[PDB]
Formats: sequence, C-alpha cells, structure tokens
Amino acid sequence: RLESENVKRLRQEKRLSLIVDLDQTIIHATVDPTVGEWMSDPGNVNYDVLRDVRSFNLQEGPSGYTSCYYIKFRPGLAQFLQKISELYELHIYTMGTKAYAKEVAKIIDPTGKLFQDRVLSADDSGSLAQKSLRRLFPCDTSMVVVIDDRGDVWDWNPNLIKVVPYEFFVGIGDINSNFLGSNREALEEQNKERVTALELQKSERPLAKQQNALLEDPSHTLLHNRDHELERLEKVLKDIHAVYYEEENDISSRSGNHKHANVGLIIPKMKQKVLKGCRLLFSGVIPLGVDVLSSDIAKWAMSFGAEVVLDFSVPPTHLIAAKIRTEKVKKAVSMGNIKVVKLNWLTESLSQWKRLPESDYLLY
Ligand SMILES: [Mg+2]
Repeated sequence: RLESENVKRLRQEKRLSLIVDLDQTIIHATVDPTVGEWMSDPGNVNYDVLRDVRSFNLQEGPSGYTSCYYIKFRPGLAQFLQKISELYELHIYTMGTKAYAKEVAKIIDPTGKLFQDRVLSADDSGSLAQKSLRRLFPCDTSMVVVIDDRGDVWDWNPNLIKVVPYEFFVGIGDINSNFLGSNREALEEQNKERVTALELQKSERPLAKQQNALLEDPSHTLLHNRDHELERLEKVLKDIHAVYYEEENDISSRSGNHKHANVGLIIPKMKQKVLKGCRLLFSGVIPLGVDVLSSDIAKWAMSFGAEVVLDFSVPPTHLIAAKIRTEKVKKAVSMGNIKVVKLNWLTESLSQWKRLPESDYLLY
C-alpha cells in the first residue's frame, strides 16, 4: 500500500519528491588536516570563509582507521532546504557510506525534520556504481526530481537536474568517488583502497601545497565563497513544481483522475529550449576511439536540445574545440558561418541553462 499511497499523499500536500546528492551538490568534504589548522587561527587568510565549516570523526575499515572530515555547506543551504522542503519531500541518496551520510545529516538536519530517515547510502542502495530512481520509486517515477552534480551516475535520466559541482576546497574532488563505474570488489579490497586514498589526502596536504604556492608567487588566499548555485537551483525547482501542478490539475481533471502529469516529460521540455537549433561538432574533446554520441558531454548537451554531428557534411553551428591546431578547426574557419568555441562555452551554458555569448569563448 505504501508506494501508491505516498504518491497520493504527496499530491494532497501539493509536493513532489526530491532526491538530493551530498558530495559536490550540497556539501564539499575533505580530510586534509590543513583545514583544522586554518580553522584554529583567526588571523589566517582562510579563517573567515571557514567559519561555517563543521567536522566529524569516523572510524573506517577493519582496523578502525579514524579520520576527521571537514564539511563545507554550500552557500544558502539552510534556506534552500527550508524553502524547497515546502514543495518537495526530501531524500538523501549518496555513494558515501551510511555512517558518512548519517554524520552529514546530523549537521544539516539535527532533529530529522527535513529528511527523517529518508537517507540512502552505499550500504543500502544496492549499487556502488550507479543510482536508480527505482530503488525509491520502483513503479511510478512521475513525481521525483533528482539534484546531483553527476549525470553519469543517473545514466542521464530525464528527471535529473545536474548541478555545477561544488568545489570549495580547491583541488579536492569527491572523497566518495572511489568505486563509481566499477565492478564490486571484496570488502577487503574496498577497505584497503579507501584507507589508502584517505591517508594520501592527509599526508599530501593538497590545500597547504596550493596555498603555499599562491603565497610564494584576495588573490593570494586559496579559499573563497563565490558560489550562488543554490539560488539558481531554487528557481528551477520552483518552476518544475509549478508546471507539474498546473499540468496535473489539467490532466487529472480531463481524465477523471485516471491520468497524471510527469516530471520526466516536463523537465526535458524545459531543458530543450536552451540549445535548441545548435548543431555541435567536437574537436579534441572526446578521446580518439571513444564513441561520441554516447559520451557524457554529448548526452548532457543533447538533454538541452543540441544536436551532435560527427563531420561537416551538414555544417554544424558550433565547433567545440580543445586545441586550435586541428584540421577540424581549419576547416570550420575556412568554411565560415561556424562558431569555433572552447569547451567552456558549452559547459558554462549548460550549467546556467542559458546560451552564453560565443564571442566570450573564442579559441587562441
Ligand atoms: Mg556528488
């Protein structure tokens, strides 16, 4: 009874369901001990932007190797979650461990009011490589939206809103990306790889190395708050909710409540407006020997309405080029009427749901 009743309850509440990634979506985590040193010093160039950072310790592996994780919350998070929770029932779905997810939830949602126990992790999701809507909503995905910095982990599902990856701890990636894409290995091997990765990050102190280099040459401060993604994301999520409920009112009323709206149809229609009419040819972006049309970049671009072509037989509108020294660049220039731009034109445009001026992304 539970699944079909939740759908009915959510419609009575006039809400949708939101699946929320943690790492590089709403937080950025590191184990570099440099952060604790900078936090301990009000005179440090980085201290002010670290004031909101929170930490916790976890014991990991069979030897109980212990690490202090430092968590930066993306700017505007508390307000974003409060406002979005009025419109969406929130879930966490992370590739981090259950213990990691619980520690993060204890800081972002101490009393449980935002997520309750709707926290899915590597321990219980069923895969260490891919995420699936069907783990939460096996029979009806029509009301669920995902926010995640990665499209590949969702196979570029139509219900995904890919977000700009949050990189506050400069040079630190995703501390929970160890097993993405891979086969399952023995726990023994997974634990060995995890501890190795964590030990490396602690021992190499990448934040210190980068900050030292800057000082040896805000401009000289490594860490900055310059991220406004949640403000943008809130607007997108509010629009999806409103379109859904307007369509739901229309469809259900005309069908005697037998048919309903579907965010998996709504979202592609919104995205397809962004690069509608663009026909993209890549040069030097996808590795030689790799299938272009199934690549992440091509799938991301096509989700926003771009066509992708592989040659000049029907001239593209844009040549997306990595290097100026290629025959594809020379040909596009010699042919005329084709915009030759850096990859950043595409990724920044897709990131902003807005086609940016090509003149800002010329190659040199
Ligand atoms: Mg992530």
